[PDB]
Amino acid sequence: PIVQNLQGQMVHQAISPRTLNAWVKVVEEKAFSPEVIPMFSALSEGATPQDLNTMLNTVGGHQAAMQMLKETINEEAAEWDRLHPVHAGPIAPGQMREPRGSDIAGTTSTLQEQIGWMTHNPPIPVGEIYKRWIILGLNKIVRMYSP
Amino acid sequence: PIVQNLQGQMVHQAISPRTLNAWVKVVEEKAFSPEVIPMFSALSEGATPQDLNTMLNTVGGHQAAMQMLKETINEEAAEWDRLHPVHAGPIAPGQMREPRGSDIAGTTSTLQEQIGWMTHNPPIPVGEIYKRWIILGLNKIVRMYSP
Amino acid sequence: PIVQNLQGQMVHQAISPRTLNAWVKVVEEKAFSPEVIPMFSALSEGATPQDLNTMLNTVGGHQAAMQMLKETINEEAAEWDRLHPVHAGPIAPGQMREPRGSDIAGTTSTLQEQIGWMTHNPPIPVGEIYKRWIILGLNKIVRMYSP
Amino acid sequence: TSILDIRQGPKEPFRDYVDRFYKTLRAEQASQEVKNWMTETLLVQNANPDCKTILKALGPGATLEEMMTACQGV
Amino acid sequence: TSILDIRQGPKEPFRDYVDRFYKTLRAEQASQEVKNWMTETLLVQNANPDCKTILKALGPGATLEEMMTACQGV
Amino acid sequence: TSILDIRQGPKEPFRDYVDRFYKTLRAEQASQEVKNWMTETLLVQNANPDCKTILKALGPGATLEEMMTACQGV
Repeated sequence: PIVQNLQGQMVHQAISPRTLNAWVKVVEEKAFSPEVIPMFSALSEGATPQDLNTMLNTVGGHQAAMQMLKETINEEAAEWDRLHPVHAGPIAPGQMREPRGSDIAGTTSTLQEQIGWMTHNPPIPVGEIYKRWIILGLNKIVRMYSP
Repeated sequence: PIVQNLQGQMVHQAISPRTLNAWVKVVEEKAFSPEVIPMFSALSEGATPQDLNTMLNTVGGHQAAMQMLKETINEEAAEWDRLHPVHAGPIAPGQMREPRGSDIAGTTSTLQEQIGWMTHNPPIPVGEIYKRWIILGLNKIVRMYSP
Repeated sequence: PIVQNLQGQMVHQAISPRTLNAWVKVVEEKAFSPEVIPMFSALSEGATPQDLNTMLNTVGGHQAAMQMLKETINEEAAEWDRLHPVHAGPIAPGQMREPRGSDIAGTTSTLQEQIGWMTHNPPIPVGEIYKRWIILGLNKIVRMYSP
Repeated sequence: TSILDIRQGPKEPFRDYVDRFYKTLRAEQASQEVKNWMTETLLVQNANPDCKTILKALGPGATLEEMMTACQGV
Repeated sequence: TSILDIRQGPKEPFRDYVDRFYKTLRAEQASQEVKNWMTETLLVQNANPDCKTILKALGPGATLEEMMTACQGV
Repeated sequence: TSILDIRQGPKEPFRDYVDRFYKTLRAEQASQEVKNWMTETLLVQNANPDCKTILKALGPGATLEEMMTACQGV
C-alpha cells in the first residue's frame, strides 16, 4: 500500500503477512457472505491495484465466482476505456500519461507508475475506481450466490 | 481512528486486524451481554463514524437486533436534525459547514470532513454523539433481550 | 494509563486490547484465586481510576462479588471523605481542587483532571488509594469465597 | 433463496423469522423506499395466522420492539 | 427475564441465587435508591422458606458476607 | 474451608496434604510468628498415625525436604 511516512510524505510499504492471512481466513470462513464487502474495504485501505490483484490471485477455491469477477473487472475496464477516450496528440515531457482500464486493473501499469498517479498533484483515485468494480462484482456474486 | 502522532499532531491511522477480530470475537462470545458496552467503549477510543459503521456493518447474525439498532441510530439522527436547526444564510469561505444527523452517522460526510471537525479548533465530538446513540440503542437491546 | 513518553514527559496512552483480554482471561480462569491480586497489580501499573472502572465494569459473571466490591469501594470512598475534610474557603485560581472519594473512584473527575493530579508537582496517588481499596475488597472476597 | 420465499412456520417464533427477514433483506440491494415497502408489507403477510391476527391488532405506526414483544407468546 | 422472576429454589443454595440477583440487577438501569430498595426487599422475599427463616433472625442492618455465611448450611 | 479442617487422609500421601496446607496457609493473613506456630504445630497434629509416628522420630529442628522425604513410603 501507499502510506504516509513520519517525515510527512506518501511512500509505498508492503502489506503485512497476518493482514494477508486475515484476508485468506475471511474468505475461508464467510465465503460469499455480505460481511466480506466492508471487511474487504477496511483491509483495502490505501491499497494499490497491484495489491488488489495479489489479493484476487491468492484466492483458492470458488473458481466459478473468481472467473465471474474477472470477467466483470474486464467489462468494467472496457467501459472505462469507452467512457474516457485517449487524449489529444502526443504525451507532454512535463507530464505523465493518462491511465486506461488495464492501468486501473494494474495490468499495464508498473508500481512506480501507480505511485506517480496517486501521489502526484492532483492525484487520481485508481484504487477507488477498481474498488467500485470489485464491490459491483461482489454484488453480482452475492446476488447469484443467494439460494 | 484519529490518534496523536509523535510530532504532536492529530493524524488518522487505520484500525488493527486483531482489534477488528477482537470486536468480532466479543460479539460471537457474549452476544447481547452488558459487558459488551464497556468493551465497545474501550475499543471505540478515538474512533471515527466511518469506523463505527465499519464495526456495525461487519456484524454477522442477530439481524433483528441489528435492524433495531439501525432504526434507533436514524431516530437519534432525526432527533439531531430536529434539535439543531441549520444555521443562518450561506456557508462562510473561511469556515467549514455544521454537521447534520447523517454526517454524525458518517453517511453524508467524508473522512477528511470527519477529521476537519474533530481536529479543528474548537473541535466537535461527533464520535461521542454517535457513541451515546449506540449506547442508548444498546440499552434498548439489552432490555429487550433480557429473558 | 499515564506513561512516560520518549520526549521525557508523562502523557496518557490507551490500554491495549490483548492487555484487556488478558484481564478478562485471568478472571475467567482463576475466578477468586489469590494469584488474581499480584496479577491485577502488575496489569494496573500506571493505570487511571477511569481505567480501573473500565476493568471492573467489563467483568461478566460473579455478580454477588461484584456488588460486594462496589459497596466496599463506596465504603472506602465514604471513609476518604470522612478522614479528609474539604479545605478552608474558595478554591485558588492558581491551583487545582483537592479530590474527594468519588474523584478517587473516578466518578466525579474527568480524565484531564485525573492527569492534572498525578502529573502535577507534588503529585497525588489517587490510583494507589483506589488500588488499596480494590486489594482490601479483594481480601474480603477471597476470605468469603474460601470454602 | 428469494425474499418472497421467506415465511413464518406454524410453530416458529416470529423472532426467529424476523431475524431471517432482515438477513435476506440484508442481501437485497434495492432503493430504501422499496425496502420500506417490503418491511411493512411482506413481513406481516408471510407471518403465521396466530401472530398475523396479533399484528393486525397493533394497527399501523407500530415499531419493531412492540411487534417483537407483541407476538412473544405465540 | 424480569427481576421479579428471580427466585430461590427449594434446594438451591442462596449463594447461587444471590449471584443470579446481582447479574439481573446488573441489567437493571434504575436510580441507585430504587436499586437499594430492590436489594433489601426483593432478595429476601424470593428467598426459600428455610433461609428466609434464617434471614429474618439476622434482623436489619445486615451485610452480604453475614447473609452469605448465615444461609450456608441451608 | 478453615485451616483446622485441613487433615491428612488415612491413604493420602503427606505430600498431597502439605500442598493443601500451604495453599490454605496462603489464604490466612495472620502475623508471621503465628503462621510459624501453625507450621510446627498443626501440620504434624493433623498428619495420619503412620506418618505421624515417622515425624515424631525426626525430632525438632527438621526442615521440609527432610519431612517430605521422611514420609514418602507411607
